Amino acid sequence: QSLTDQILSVEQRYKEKQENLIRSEQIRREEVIYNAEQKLSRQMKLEE
Repeated sequence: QSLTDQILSVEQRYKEKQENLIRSEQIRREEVIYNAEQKLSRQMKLEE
């Protein structure tokens, strides 16, 4: 029963390293996209 409690605890710890992974991937794709949107702003250089 303790092992079950261990097991669940560790499973939650495994999720943490994987939340870090999901956020790493999700945040990163958006970061690339809104680096791409810098060209919206270069096309604002156009306004300039």
